[PDB]
Amino acid sequence: MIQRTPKIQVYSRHPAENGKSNFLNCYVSGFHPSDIEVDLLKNGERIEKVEHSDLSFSKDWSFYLLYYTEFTPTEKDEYACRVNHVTLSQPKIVKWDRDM
Amino acid sequence: GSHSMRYFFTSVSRPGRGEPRFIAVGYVDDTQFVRFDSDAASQRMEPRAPWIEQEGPEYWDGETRKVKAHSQTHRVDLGTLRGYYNQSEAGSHTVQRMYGCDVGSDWRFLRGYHQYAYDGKDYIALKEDLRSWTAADMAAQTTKHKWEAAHVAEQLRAYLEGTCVEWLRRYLENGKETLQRTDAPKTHMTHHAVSDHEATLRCWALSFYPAEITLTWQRDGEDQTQDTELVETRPAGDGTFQKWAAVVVPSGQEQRYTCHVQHEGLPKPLTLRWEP
Amino acid sequence: ILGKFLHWL
Repeated sequence: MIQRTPKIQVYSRHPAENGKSNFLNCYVSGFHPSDIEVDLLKNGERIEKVEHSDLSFSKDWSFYLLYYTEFTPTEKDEYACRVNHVTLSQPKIVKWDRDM
Repeated sequence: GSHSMRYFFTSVSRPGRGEPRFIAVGYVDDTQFVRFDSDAASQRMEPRAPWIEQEGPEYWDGETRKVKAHSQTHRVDLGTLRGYYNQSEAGSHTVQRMYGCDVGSDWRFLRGYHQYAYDGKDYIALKEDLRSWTAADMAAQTTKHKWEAAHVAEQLRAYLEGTCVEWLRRYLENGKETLQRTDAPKTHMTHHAVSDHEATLRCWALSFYPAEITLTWQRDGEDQTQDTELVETRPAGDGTFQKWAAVVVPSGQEQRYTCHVQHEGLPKPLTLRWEP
Repeated sequence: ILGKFLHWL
């Protein structure tokens, strides 16, 4: 039995422009085992309608998943991704950066 | 040139509450086309690409019969492995399986695969000859002996060399327009001052397919990997992919660095520079 | 298309 902590990326589907509809993504990968909790946040609050790809895995057997939701970036709104996994003793929050 | 078809299966035990989670997923190349989830209401193999929707009811019935069978074998495999490794019922475990074939540009058979993993560690694998097995330890060797007597390798060879290929071609001809497309990455560069003495240059590749790609940095035309950062290639949610590569550099020396990008859609690779 | 596989570890 081995455990690999997830890598996390937060990003938009298309380059961001304030006031243009887009998609916010949280890609979690390289993790094991498969159970994982991922939320997208807006100003610290959980967004309820988020979709996700079907569970799949890489050559090393580690899993990956894509969570996503429609959004419209703005000057001051703050979006993030919060993740929990056996490997983490507390949820990890990754803020979205327009340029990573 | 080459193409692949790949099926992936994951079962997870749930000591508390009933049967294991089973999730199965099929790809050609980097495009998911099918899925099953033991927890979904439909209890059916579901399409996940437009071009597979054409296939008729017999197809979905056949595929559904078979994914269910696969999940049953996994259900029992979990029990079997708890026995082999002498583990308690407490605690959740994971069995994974993948199999598939590759073909070359001519679309002739190139290579086959079939492997299992237990709790994220290689358990047993069909060897490239498709005749023989690699078995990790005593437990896997038991399985190997069972499979040798049950002629499983023959069963797999017949699928991997024949059916797997014949259907891969069929798929590549339906939804030709999605699977045989190549979308060259759209590229650009950004600059950020890290400190008074240095800067990062980040090289972007966007909107590309398929996922294979290479981003490389040079200084005065010499390959550099010192002080570089790559990110794992990642899905935009729309069938395409993204990646960036960054390097930190002394400030004032940006002109000496170039980023080189290679992809199926760029027979002659691109190079990029910071335009001040 | 899936393999017609009834295989047990």
